[PDB]
Amino acid sequence: APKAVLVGLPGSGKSTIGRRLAKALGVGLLDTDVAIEQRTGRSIADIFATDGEQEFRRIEEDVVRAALADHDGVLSLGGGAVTSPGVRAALAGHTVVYLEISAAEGVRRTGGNTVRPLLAGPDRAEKYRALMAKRAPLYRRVATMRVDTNRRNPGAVVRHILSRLQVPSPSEAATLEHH
Ligand SMILES: Nc1ncnc2c1ncn2[C@@H]1O[C@H](COP(=O)(O)OP(=O)(O)O)[C@@H](O)[C@H]1O
Ligand SMILES: [Cl-]
Repeated sequence: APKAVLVGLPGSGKSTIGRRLAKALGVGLLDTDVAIEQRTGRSIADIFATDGEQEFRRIEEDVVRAALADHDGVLSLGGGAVTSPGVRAALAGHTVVYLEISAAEGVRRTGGNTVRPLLAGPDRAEKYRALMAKRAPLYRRVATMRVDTNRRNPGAVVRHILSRLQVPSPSEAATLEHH
């Protein structure tokens, strides 16, 4: 089972923290969006367009369940995986690290806001706020550790997670005595 499953909004650091945490632990890194494309030979966009969001979520859930069973390192989850009740069920018992971010920081870290085509319509920042409103309660539900990334740099985020993921060695005493 994974040492940590990372969840959070776009820009929260799933890729950056995934890589740095996996490096610090000396473990493998799997990202579920990448794994979907690798397992299907279809792009994420193509699956959504052709099959619809529900079938995307079906394929995603199967990939997530496989990774939770088979992967021993760091796993990062696609943003929408937690919308599936079956993914939330599958996660229970795992170490699930929710990388928290504000809307303004998430917008900044994903390339900034956009032009607002109509005064009466949304911009990117508003769409992001909506995503946050729908997703954040689900990440809070599934989490076993929550880490604020707004004012911690990646190294500080990784140190914070590491400090809460420690594994005592049952062979510690014998290693001092000999090994
Ligand atoms: N804790 C952090 N502090 C500052 N910048 C960060 C932090 N985490 C990620 N970033 C930056 O934000 C951007 C998006 O990070 P990324 O890891 O791609 O997010 P995600 O995979 O969750 O969308 C990258 O430019 C990355 O360097
Ligand atoms: Cl800290």
